[PDB]
Amino acid sequence: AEVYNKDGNKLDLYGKVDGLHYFSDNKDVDGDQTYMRLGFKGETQVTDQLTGYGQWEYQIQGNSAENENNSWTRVAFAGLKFQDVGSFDYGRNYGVVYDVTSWTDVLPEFGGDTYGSDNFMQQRGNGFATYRNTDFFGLVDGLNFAVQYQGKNGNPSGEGFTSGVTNNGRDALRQNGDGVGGSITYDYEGFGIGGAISSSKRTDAQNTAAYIGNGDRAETYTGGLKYDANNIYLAAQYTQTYNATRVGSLGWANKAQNFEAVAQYQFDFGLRPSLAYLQSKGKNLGRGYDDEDILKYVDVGATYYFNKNMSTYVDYKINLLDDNQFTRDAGINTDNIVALGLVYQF
Amino acid sequence: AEVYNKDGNKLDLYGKVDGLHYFSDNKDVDGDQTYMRLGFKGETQVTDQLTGYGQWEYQIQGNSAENENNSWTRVAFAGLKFQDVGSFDYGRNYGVVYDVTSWTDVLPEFGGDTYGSDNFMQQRGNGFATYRNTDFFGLVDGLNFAVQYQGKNGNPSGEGFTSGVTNNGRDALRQNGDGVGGSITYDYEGFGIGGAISSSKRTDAQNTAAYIGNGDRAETYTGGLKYDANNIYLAAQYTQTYNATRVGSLGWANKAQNFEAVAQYQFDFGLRPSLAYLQSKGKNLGRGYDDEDILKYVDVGATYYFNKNMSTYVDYKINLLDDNQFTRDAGINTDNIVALGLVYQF
Amino acid sequence: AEVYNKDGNKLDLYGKVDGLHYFSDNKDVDGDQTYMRLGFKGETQVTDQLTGYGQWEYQIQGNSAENENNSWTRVAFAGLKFQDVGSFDYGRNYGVVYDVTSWTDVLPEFGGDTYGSDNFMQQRGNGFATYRNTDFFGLVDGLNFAVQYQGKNGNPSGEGFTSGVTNNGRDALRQNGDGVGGSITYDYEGFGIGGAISSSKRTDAQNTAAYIGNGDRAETYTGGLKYDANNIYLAAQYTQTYNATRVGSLGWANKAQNFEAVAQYQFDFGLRPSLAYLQSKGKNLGRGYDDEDILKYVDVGATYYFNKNMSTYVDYKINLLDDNQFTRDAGINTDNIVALGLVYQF
Ligand SMILES: [Cl-]
Ligand SMILES: [Cl-]
Ligand SMILES: [Mg+2]
Ligand SMILES: [Mg+2]
Ligand SMILES: [Mg+2]
Repeated sequence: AEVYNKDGNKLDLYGKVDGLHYFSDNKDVDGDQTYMRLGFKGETQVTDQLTGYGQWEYQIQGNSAENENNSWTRVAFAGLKFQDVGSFDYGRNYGVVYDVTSWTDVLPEFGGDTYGSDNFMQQRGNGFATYRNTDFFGLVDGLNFAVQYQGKNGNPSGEGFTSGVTNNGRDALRQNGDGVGGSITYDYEGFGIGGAISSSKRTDAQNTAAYIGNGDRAETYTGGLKYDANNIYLAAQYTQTYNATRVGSLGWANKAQNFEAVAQYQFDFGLRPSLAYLQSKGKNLGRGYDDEDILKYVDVGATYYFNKNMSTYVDYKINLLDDNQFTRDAGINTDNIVALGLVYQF
Repeated sequence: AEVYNKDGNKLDLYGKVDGLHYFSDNKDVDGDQTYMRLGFKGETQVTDQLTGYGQWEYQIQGNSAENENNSWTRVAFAGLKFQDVGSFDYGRNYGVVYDVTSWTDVLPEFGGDTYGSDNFMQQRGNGFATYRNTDFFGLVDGLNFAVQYQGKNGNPSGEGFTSGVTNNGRDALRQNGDGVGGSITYDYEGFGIGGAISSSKRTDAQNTAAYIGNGDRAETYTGGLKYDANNIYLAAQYTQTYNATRVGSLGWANKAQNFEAVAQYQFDFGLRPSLAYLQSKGKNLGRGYDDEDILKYVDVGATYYFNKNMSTYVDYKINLLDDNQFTRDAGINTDNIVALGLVYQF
Repeated sequence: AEVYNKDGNKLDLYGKVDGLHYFSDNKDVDGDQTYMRLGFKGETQVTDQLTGYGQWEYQIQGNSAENENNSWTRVAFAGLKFQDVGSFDYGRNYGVVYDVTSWTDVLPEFGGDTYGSDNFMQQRGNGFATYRNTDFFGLVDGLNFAVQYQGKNGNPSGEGFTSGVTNNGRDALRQNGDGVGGSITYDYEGFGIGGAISSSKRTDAQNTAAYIGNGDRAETYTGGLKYDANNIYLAAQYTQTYNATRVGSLGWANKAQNFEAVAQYQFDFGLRPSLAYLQSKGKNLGRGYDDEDILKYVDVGATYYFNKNMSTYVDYKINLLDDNQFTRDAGINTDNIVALGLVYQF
C-alpha cells in the first residue's frame, strides 16, 4: 500500500498474513504454519533520468509460542537506476539464477525447492552486487540481462577459526566464496526464453571430509521457457549443477540435474488451478550413494482470489521419493503434504 | 492510525511505547519494564456483503541491552466476514474463553493472570480456527456466539523425540492436543452476561511424572457479568478448570477455581481509578500440596488520560500470598509490586 | 516520512537501508555489513502548552543468512513536554553525556567509538529518566540543559544469583548501578560550547577478577566545542573517565582520556568530504599493562548526497594502533578499514 508520495519520494509499505496449516505424516512439517511478511519499497526521483531506491522484506513466524521468536530478513538492498543505461544495487538480494528459475516458482504453497536460500547464487543471499539492464538500453523491447558478483560469506568470527573468517560468517552449508553470475531473458508477446550461469569459489570449510560434494567451485547452468497469455501460464526450467545443489544435511551433489515444469489456468471468476512436477537427480554422490533422487514430487492445487488483497488455497505435494538409507541419512522428506491457506495482503 | 484507505482497502498501523518501571522486593520483577507494541489491522471489501481481513501484533521489549532481542508475536490471523451471517479466521489468536474473561482484564498493568498465554484455549495461542455469529443473523441485537477449534501443538522437531512432534513444537507447559470450545455473550444497554466452555486433549509430554496435574483432557467452564455505562465499569468472572491451570513451573492444577472482579470509574477530567481482586484456588494438587492458593491479590491503581494518545498510570499489586514451601517450589511471586507507566500510543 | 497527521496527532515513520561493505585485513570486520533501521516518532497536542510524545528505533542486520536474526532496539521512550518549563521522558534512550559527545559523531561510517552502547550514561542504555530544558525556560535563546537518572540494570534473573539481580539483567560489561548526570550547551550563531558530567555506581559483577578497572563508581567529565555554519562543520570533544571506558573484552580503564575532532565541508553540488582524528588513552590499567592506547585512528571519507533520500559514501579508517599482546588480549582492531556504502532513507 502506498502510504507516502510527496516531493519526489514514494514509500510502499506492504505485507501479508497467511493463516496456513500443513497435513502430513512427517511430523516435522505437520501442523500450524502461520506466518507473516512485512516490507517496504521506497523510491526517490533524483533527476528525470536517475532514481534511487531501497527495499526490505522480513518474515516473522506466527506459529510459535510467546517464549520464542523465529524471524529473518528475506531481502535488504539499496540501489540506483538510470534510464536506458541500467540499475545497480547492493545488499541481501536474489541471485541472478532466480531470474530464470523464478518462472516456475508460482505454486500455491510448494515449489521452488530444487534449490534453497543462502545456496550460492541460486536464490536469496548476502553481499550481492547486481547490475541489471531492461530492454537492452531501450533498443530491444523485451530483452533483459543481468550481471552479478557475490562477495565471500565465510566462517563465523570470534570462534577460533584461523582462516576463511568474515564478520557475518556462518555454517558451511550456508557459506560461499567470491562468485560471478549472469542472466539473459527475452519475452515476445506471450512467450519467454531465458538462460543463466553462476560460478562461485567454494570455501575451505565446505571442502572437508565432513561433507559430500567437494570441489573448487559451485557452478550452475540454467535454461527456461515460458508462456503467459490467454489465461494460461506454462513454464519449465532445467538446471545442471556441480557441487552446488544441497543434499539435505550431507553436503552438496557432485553433479545434479534439476527439472521443474508448471501448468496453470486463470478462470475469469478467480479460480486458478495448478499442476506441477519437480525433480532433482543426483549423480556420483559419494559414500556409496552413487545416483539418488534428491527431490521428486507432483504438485496439484488451486488458488481462489477473492480480490487483489485476499485469497485462499489448497496445495497437495504428492511425494514420489521412497524412504531409504540415503533419504534417512540426508533428512529429506519423503512424505506427502497438503497445505490449506487463507491469505490477507496489503 | 489509519494510514491507508483507498478503493475499498483500509490499513490501520497502530502501536504504543510504554515507559514502565516496577518497584518490588522481588528482584526478578523489579526494575525497567519498558516495552513497545506494534500492529496492523487490514480490511478489504470483496463485495457489499463479504469482507476479508488480517491482523498482526508484535511486542518488542525495550528494557534489554543491544546484544539481545526479546520479542514475540501476540496475534497473527486472516479471516472472512459475511454481513448478517458470521466470520471465520485462522492463525495465532485469542481462545474463546477470553471472550468472557477479557471483561475483567482491564487493569492499568496487572490483572488477567488466573490464566496465561499458550495455555490451552484460555488466551493467546497457535492454530485457532474461529467461527463467530454476531447478533444471530442480525435478528437479535447484542447476542453473540463463537465456536473454536485448536490443532495440536506438540514436541519440538529435530530434538530426538519419537512421538508427539509438530513442526512448531515447544516445551510441555505450552503444549496442547486438539481442542474445541464455545462462547455465548449477551449485552443489553450497559449490562452484559456471558459463558464459555473449552475442552482440550492433553499430550503425552504433559502427562509425565515430572508434572503435577496429569489428566486426559483440560477443561474450563466460565461465567461472567459486566456493567458498562454512566462512567462506571464493573465486571466479574468465575472459572472452574480441570488439568488446565498452570501452577507455576510445577505443572497444572487437578482442579482450580478462579475468580476476578473489577470496579472502575471515569472522571470527566481524565482520571480513572481502578480496584480489583483476583484469586486462584487449587485443589487436590498432589505431592502433598493438597489445597493451595495459586494466586491471590488486591490491585489498586489509576490511569490519567491526557487524551486518546497519551496516558500515565500507577498500579499497586497488594499480594496476599504468603511465602511458603509450595510457592517457593512453584516459583510464584508473593511480594507486592508498584508499577509506574507513561504511555504514548497511535 | 510523515504518514499520519490528523486531529492533533502526528506520526513519522522513518528508516533506512544501508548497502554496506567493509574491506579490511581484519577478517572479523571484513565483508558485507548491510543493515537497516526502522523507527517511528509520534507527537500528540494535549493543550497549546503540553505535548505528549513517543519514539522507537530498531536495527535489523541484513548481512546474515535466513537461519538467524541479529536485531535490537536502539531507543524506546515516552514523554511529555510543557512549553517554557521542560520535558520529561523515560525508557531506553541516550545518556546526557551524548548531548556533548554527539557533536563529533558525524563521520560517514566510523566515529562515535571512544564509548559504546549500554556503557553507563555515555550513549544508548536502559532505564533513563530524563529532564530537558530548552532556551532556559524561554529566557535565554540557545541555552539548553539536561538532568538524568539511570536505574540499576543488574544480574540476570533465573541464573542462580543471590544479589544484584534485576528483571532485565545482563552480562557485567553491560550492567550499571544507579547513576545521575547532567549536561549544559549554549549555541549562538554558528558556534557551540558545552559540558557534561555523569556518575554511576558500578555493580559487584563488574568488580571481579574477570575484569580490569575495578572501582566503586564510573565517572565521566566532558567538554566540547562546535562550529556549524557557512557550509562548514568543525567539532571537538575531550572526555576524562574513571572506571567507565571499556577496554575491549578485558574490562574497564581505571582512567582514560578520550579525544575526538572532526572537520567537514559541504560543496553545493552534493559532495561532503570529512577528516577526523580519534584517540582513547588508558592509564594505570593494571595487570602489567600500565599505560596503553585503547583507540587511535585518523578517518578520511566523503559522502555524496543525491538528495535528502539517497546518498553514497566511502570512509577510510587509517588505524594508528600497533598489534601487541595488549590489543590481542583485548580483541581491539589494529587494522585499517575502507567502508563503501549506498543508502536509501525515508
Ligand atoms: Cl532532471
Ligand atoms: Cl530473535
Ligand atoms: Mg513418498
Ligand atoms: Mg505476600
Ligand atoms: Mg594499525
